[PDB]
Order: sequence, then structure tokens, then C-alpha cells
Amino acid sequence: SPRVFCIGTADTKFDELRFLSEHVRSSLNSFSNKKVGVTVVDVSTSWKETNSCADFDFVPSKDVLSCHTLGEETMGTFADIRGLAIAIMSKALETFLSIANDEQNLAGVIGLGGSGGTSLLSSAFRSLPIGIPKVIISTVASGQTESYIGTSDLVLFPSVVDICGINNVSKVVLSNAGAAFAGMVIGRLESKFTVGVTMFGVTTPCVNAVKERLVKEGYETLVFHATGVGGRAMEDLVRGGFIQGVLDITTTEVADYVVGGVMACDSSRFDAILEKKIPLVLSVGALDMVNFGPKTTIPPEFQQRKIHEHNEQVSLMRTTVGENKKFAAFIAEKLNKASSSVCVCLPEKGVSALDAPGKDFYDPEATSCLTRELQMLLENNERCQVKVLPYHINDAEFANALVDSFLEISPK
Amino acid sequence: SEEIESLEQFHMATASSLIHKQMCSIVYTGPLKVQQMKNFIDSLVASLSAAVSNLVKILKDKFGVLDVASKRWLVKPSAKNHAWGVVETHARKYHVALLEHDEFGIITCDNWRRVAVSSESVVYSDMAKLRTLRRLLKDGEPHVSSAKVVLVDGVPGCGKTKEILSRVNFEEDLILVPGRQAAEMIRRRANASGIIVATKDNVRTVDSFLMNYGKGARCQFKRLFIDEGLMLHTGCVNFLVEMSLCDIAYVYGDTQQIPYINRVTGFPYPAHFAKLEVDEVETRRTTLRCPADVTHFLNQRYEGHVMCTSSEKKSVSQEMVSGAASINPVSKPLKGKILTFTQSDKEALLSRGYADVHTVHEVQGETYADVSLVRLTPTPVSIIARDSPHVLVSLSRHTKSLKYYTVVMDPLVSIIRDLERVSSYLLDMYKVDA
Ligand SMILES: Nc1ncnc2c1ncn2[C@@H]1O[C@H](COP(=O)(O)OP(=O)(O)OP(O)(O)=S)[C@@H](O)[C@H]1O
Ligand SMILES: Nc1ncnc2c1ncn2[C@@H]1O[C@H](COP(=O)(O)OP(=O)(O)OP(O)(O)=S)[C@@H](O)[C@H]1O
Ligand SMILES: [Cs+]
Ligand SMILES: [Cs+]
Ligand SMILES: [Cs+]
Ligand SMILES: [Cs+]
Ligand SMILES: [Cs+]
Ligand SMILES: [Cs+]
Ligand SMILES: [Cs+]
Ligand SMILES: [Cs+]
Ligand SMILES: [Mg+2]
Ligand SMILES: [Mg+2]
Repeated sequence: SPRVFCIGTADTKFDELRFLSEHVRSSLNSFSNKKVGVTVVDVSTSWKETNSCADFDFVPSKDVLSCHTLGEETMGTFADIRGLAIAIMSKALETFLSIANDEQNLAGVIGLGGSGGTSLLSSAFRSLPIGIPKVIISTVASGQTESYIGTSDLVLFPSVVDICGINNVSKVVLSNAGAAFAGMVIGRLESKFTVGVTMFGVTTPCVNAVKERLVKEGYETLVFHATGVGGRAMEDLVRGGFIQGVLDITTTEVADYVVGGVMACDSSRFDAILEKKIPLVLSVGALDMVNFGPKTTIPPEFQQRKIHEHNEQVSLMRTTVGENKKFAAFIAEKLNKASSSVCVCLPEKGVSALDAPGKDFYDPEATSCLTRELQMLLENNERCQVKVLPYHINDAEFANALVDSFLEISPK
Repeated sequence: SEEIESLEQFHMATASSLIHKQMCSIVYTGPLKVQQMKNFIDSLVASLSAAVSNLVKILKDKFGVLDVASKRWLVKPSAKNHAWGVVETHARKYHVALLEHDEFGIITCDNWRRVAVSSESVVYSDMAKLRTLRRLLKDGEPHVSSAKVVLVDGVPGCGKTKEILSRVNFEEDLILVPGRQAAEMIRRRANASGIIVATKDNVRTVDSFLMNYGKGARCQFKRLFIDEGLMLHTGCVNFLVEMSLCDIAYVYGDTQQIPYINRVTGFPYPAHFAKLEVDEVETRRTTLRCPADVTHFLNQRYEGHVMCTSSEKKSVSQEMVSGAASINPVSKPLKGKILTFTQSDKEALLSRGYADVHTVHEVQGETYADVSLVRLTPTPVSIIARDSPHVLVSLSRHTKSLKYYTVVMDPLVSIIRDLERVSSYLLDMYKVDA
């Protein structure tokens, strides 16, 4: 029996929470044809207790906390006392929703709040599967939003004015957001093998050729710009079950994680793919550059390095022979843990449009080391094959050589 | 005694020979511990270079300058009986001199024209330490002990001093601590059962240990215990371990207590130097003293979650005093231990008739059931900040209650208001058995 949860900090926004819940319930019943239940959850972190919300099934603040036990997610330091309280409630909310999602029918979640409440809701909401309606009327929807939404389908409705009581403005904003949510909920209730590919502008020739091949081979494709969030976006989709195979052509995010660039991946890169045990064909695309921008920003120690000014906002740094071995180490240390087929394809000529004969980043000395270092580090991996092809990553034959390698570890 | 004689190498040395305008382009080599030790020595050479150089600067253009001829001060110094200073001869030469005194002041010489002293030359600790440390080198290379070093990363009231007092064998071991008040507290708590087991020989301040090394007492210790070792330079810790001749050393540290500070204009003390290299790292995250609310506070300032064995939950409160005068023993008695942040306020409270008053800094490591914290200075007080070690210490001394009386709004008032607002059900999550 479908159920949705209206969540908010009742100790500071009780009437707004009520008004929203009331409007959601009303809209759900209205838009359907058929019964969706609504539960109001209080995530207040102060001692002020709220025991009810009109006639709604209601969950008090203490009940959310009681299902949770302090974990690693909140062990670090915090700016202030309130930030910590919110961090703990947030994770407690996540546990509360996990439970409701397993032994229950979670049809959708909606909430409201300022930066604090939004921060609290976003974290728990994006932990739910893509597809499930997630909505937050936020006073910080207009501004930097990635720390709230991440790679999810979380929707932040701008509150327009600060959330402080029901007035002619909030009345309309809350009514619209609640109706939108109800629509998503009722609409969902009343209703090919895809390959993921990593890309950079400097490897787009390769990626486009690979994509045309794959579509011709009958696959569905999802291309991700290797900007740090890209790889993460791809991997979250892998554990979400939306991607059955990966052609990680552009692993450039590793360079930034190692050297300390702006579009870095985190220490978890590749884990999602290996844990799912889905076919993986990996390469060294654009591993010749670490992202910065602008020059004035380029950390002091790298100021003497070979820099290429792409734009006024982005400057690329050419990776050194010594750094490439470190890239190999990171990739290898992950791949050697594989428990399923993996193929590493390496382009002997170059790893990007800038790493080619007659280009600003061309350095076959670094490429060669990257190549010999992967071979060596992967030499005893009984699950990984290493292919060294006499081409440049952007050569048409390399692209088709990538899909060939994919087809052999994922026959069709 | 023979101390002044042990520092002969520094007596009458030219000011110039001890001044090093650089110590920024220094490159270290060898094992990490070796660089830390070398760097520690250098930090000392640097501090002395600055002290000597400032004295010379004053003579050419706190800081006291004596006219040798009239035996009268041209610029009287704040302190008295300075251990040393720089001498300016009639030919205008500058020398470092170990000072001697008598009924009429500094005992001088015929060729001395003027003498300069300062707060830096009040004590000859840097020289004393430099003397001791260089004697332990074989061509600038320090010896690294093979002794096992265990670091215990703790938090307020988790049992740092308690464990030391419980595990130490006073007949064989040594306990080293940063300040005199710490040492006296340790010796007092060890001797509280009636017998003196903790003396000036098995419990010493780091400065005393370094300055009077070999001078006597006892040298060989089975185990070394350092209370609050993150208050020390890493090289200093490597030295103490080796100098104690211990087989194992236990360094108890707290990442939020006042840390080791450079205090030498752009002196090189990189990040990797500031990290103590040890064989084992143990963590303590259960405070056995602090109430739940203060525990919440500790959770936001420390890496890792902090739990508490205490049943106390809400324990802090504050009060803005309209009239600073109203804060007197008759008008309003302050219960428990009365503390302040500054020496001035402390004097004020004492002059008003309040008994047994101390500053937060003077009661580090101490425990009290109830605390009355007072701020009388409406003017800016540096050490009272939301991230200040003093605020941290001031909030973690009590087991029962704390109350802050202040004449003006400040970060502590916010922190306390915040802690008072926290959900009680959230506070319960920090509780642990025992
Ligand atoms: N010191 C505190 N300790 C614990 N919880 C607190 C504290 N201060 C505030 N809260 C709670 O934090 C939650 C959010 O407070 P809000 O005023 O709603 O912040 P917000 O409007 O969502 O976002 P901002 O940062 O204020 S714009 C409420 O449940 C407050 O009661
Ligand atoms: N005289 C005493 N009587 C009873 N209990 C005490 C006494 N002194 C200290 N304690 C308890 O011992 C624990 C503190 O151990 P300590 O080692 O002194 O604190 P700490 O770990 O050193 O942290 P610091 O130095 O105060 S920040 C707390 O639970 C105190 O309540
Ligand atoms: Cs209907
Ligand atoms: Cs309908
Ligand atoms: Cs629990
Ligand atoms: Cs990059
Ligand atoms: Cs292999
Ligand atoms: Cs001498
Ligand atoms: Cs010199
Ligand atoms: Cs008192
Ligand atoms: Mg923490
Ligand atoms: Mg202590």
C-alpha cells in the first residue's frame, strides 16, 4: 500500500509543513483514479517536541533518532553545534527511510527548509533509488546546488521568499510544489543492454566513434564528461542497475585525484564497477592532464609546470613521467581486486588530442611509462588482459579495437 | 652553581656569532625523526638568534638598557635578575654575557658601556637546551631511540592523566609534562593517598628535564610517560624518548588542547614535521567526566565520535550581567570552583572578596563538580573564541554544572545557548555503559 512522507523541522516550520502535507494529501486524492497514505515526519533537532500534525499519521523527532545509531558518516568535525545536530538527524532520517523503503511501499518523499533543513533533507533523499519522487521546497534552490542534489534526481523547488509562515506568496509556492509532487507520485503508481562511456573534449573523437559502433552493434549508450562528478554519476548508475557494461576510455579523473586537480575523482573510483562484476574495458584517455583554472589559481608548486590555457576559466597541466606511474598504481591497485573479466586497452601513440605528434602535450616518454607501468602492475592479474595497440587513442582503429575488446568479454 | 659554567660557550660570545639571518633555506636530510630533531634544535637556534638580535637592535636605536657607568637604568626592564643579555663595550662591540647580580644590580666590568636585557633573556633556557642537545650529536646527527613509542590520541576527561597515574611504576619510570602547574598537579594526585611516591625526580617538566640533563637525579627509566605531548615539537618528543633511555614510551595527546606553536617569524615547521611518527596509535573517545551536552560539543571539535559514561545531560547555563559591580560575593555568590579567562578579571574577583579564584589556563587537567566562569572585561578578549583551546578547556572541567557570567555577549554565550537548545533525545545517543 503506497505511502509518501512529508518531512520537515516542525519546531520551526510546523504550519508550513502542515499546509504542505494537507495540500499533498488533497492533490494525491484529486489526481488519482485509484489510496495513497501520507505520513508527516518531524526532523526537528531542538528539544521542542511536536506530538502531532493535524490528523496525519505522524512521526515525532525522537522516533527518527531512535532507529539510528551514530556511525562513521558523522564522526568528523563540524563548524557549529547545530550543524552536528542536523548531520546526525540527516543520517538518522536516511536509516528511517531505508527501513520504510524495504518493509513498506515508499512512493515518494517531500520536504521543505532553509540551508540547514535542505542540507538535512537532501542527503537522506538522494540515498533513495532514482525514479522515486524526491522534492524539497528550498530557500537555497537558487545558488550552488550540487552538494544537495549530487548525481540524483532530487528536485529543489525555489521558495522565492524565506520560509516564514503561510502568506499570499508561500501559499502559491507550496501549493504548486505539493501538486507537482502528488503528480509524480500518482503518475508513477498508475503506470536493451546499456554501456557507459567516459569522455573529455580531448578524447571525443574516440568516444564518438565508439558510440557509433555500439549503437550499430545494438547497444544503448550513456556518455559521461569526466569532470569528477561524471565518473561518480556513471558508477552510481551502475549500482542502480542502469548500466550493464563500461568502456572507461577517459580515466583522466585519476590524474586530478593524484596530482590534486579540480576535476578529481575520489578514492572509490572503479569500485562500483568491480563490485557489480559487469564487463569493463578501461583505457588511459586524457591521463596527460590535470585540470586547474585560471592560471592565477594554479597552486604555487605547479606554477613552473607545463601549462596550457584552454580558457580564462580552465588551464590544463601536462602530467609528468613520475605522475603517470602513480596513475597506473591507482588503477592497478583497483583492477587487481577484480573477480570478473577486465580488459585494458592502451594507445601507444598518445592519450589525447593534445598528446599527439605536433601538439602541446605530446610526450611519448610519459605515454610509454604509463603503458609499461600498467603492464607490469597488472602482469599477475588472472582476470585482466592488457592490450597495447599501435595507435593513438583518437585513431578510428583504436575505437573499434575498444568495442572489439568489449564484445569478447561480453559476447552477444 | 656550575650551571653558568656549563654555559661558558655562550659567555662573552659575540652577539653576531649567535645571530643567523636565514634559517629559512635550511634543507634537512635523513629519517623523518632525525629531521624533526634537527629542526627542533634549529627552532631553538632561531629563537635565540631573534632574542640576541633584538637586544642589539635596542642598543643601536620589557626591553631594559643599563648604563654601566652610573649603574642606573636608562630604560628600566619589567622583570628582574635577568639570566643574560648583550653587552656593549666602549669600542661598541656586542657580546652575549651570562649575568651575575648583587645588592646593587648587575655585576659589570670596566670595558662594559651598556647592558641590554629583555623578557627573552630573563631565563637562559634556549642556551641551556642547546647546550644539552648539541652534546647529544655526532656531527649534527642525533641518535634515534629503538624504543617503542605508543601514541594515545584522547579527548577531555577520557583518562589521559588517570591512565598515566594508574599504569606508572614510580620506582622505575618517568613522567614528563609541559608546564610546572601540570607537574605539580600530577605529583599532587599521585601523592594524595598519604605517601610521597612522585618527586622532583620521576615527574618533571620538559624544560627542567632538558635543561638539567645528566646534572644528576636519575637517567635510566624503564618507561616514559608524556602527558599532553602534542603541546611539544615532534623533534623534542624524539629527543625525550631517547634521553630517558626508556624501552617504551607512551605519549598521551589531545588534538584540541593548545598545540605546539612556532612563534618565530616565518620559521620553517612544515606539516609533515608537525606529525609525530610513532609505532602504534591508540584512540580514546569516551569522556568519563563531561556531561552529554558538553560531549555533543566535543563531537564537533574532534575527529571521531565522542561518547560519555556520565548520566548528566544538560549542564551549562549563562547569565548576562547588566552591572559588572553586581558580581560580588554578597550580591551573588558563585558556587563551586570560580574561574575567569584573564589574570585581570581574576584579580578583580579576588579584590572583591571571592575565594580561591583561578584562570581557566591555571586549572588545565583539573576536575570540579561545579564551575562558575566569569568574564568582567567588556573589552575584546582574544582567548575567548568559538575555536579557542581555552573555551574548550573551560567547558570540560565540570562533572555536574557550569555557569558563565559575562558583562558582554561573546562566542561562549552562543555556544552555551546552542548547547541548551539541543534535543535531549539526541544527547542520549552519546551515552555508553562504563
Ligand atoms: N543549537 C541547536 N542545537 C540543535 N538544534 C538546533 C539548534 N539550533 C537550531 N536547531 C534546529 O535546527 C533545525 C533547523 O533550524 P532552521 O531555523 O529551520 O534552519 P533552516 O531555516 O532550515 O536553514 P537556515 O540555515 O536557518 S537558512 C530546527 O529543528 C532547529 O530547531
Ligand atoms: N579527585 C577525583 N575524584 C574522583 N574522580 C576524579 C577525581 N579527579 C579526576 N576524576 C575523574 O577522572 C576522569 C578524568 O581523568 P583525567 O585523566 O584527569 O582527565 P584527562 O583524560 O586527563 O582530560 P584533561 O587533562 O582534564 S583535558 C574524570 O572522569 C574525572 O571525573
Ligand atoms: Cs479522483
Ligand atoms: Cs483524476
Ligand atoms: Cs538506537
Ligand atoms: Cs583531468
Ligand atoms: Cs594479465
Ligand atoms: Cs667563553
Ligand atoms: Cs653567524
Ligand atoms: Cs565558591
Ligand atoms: Mg566528531
Ligand atoms: Mg589530563
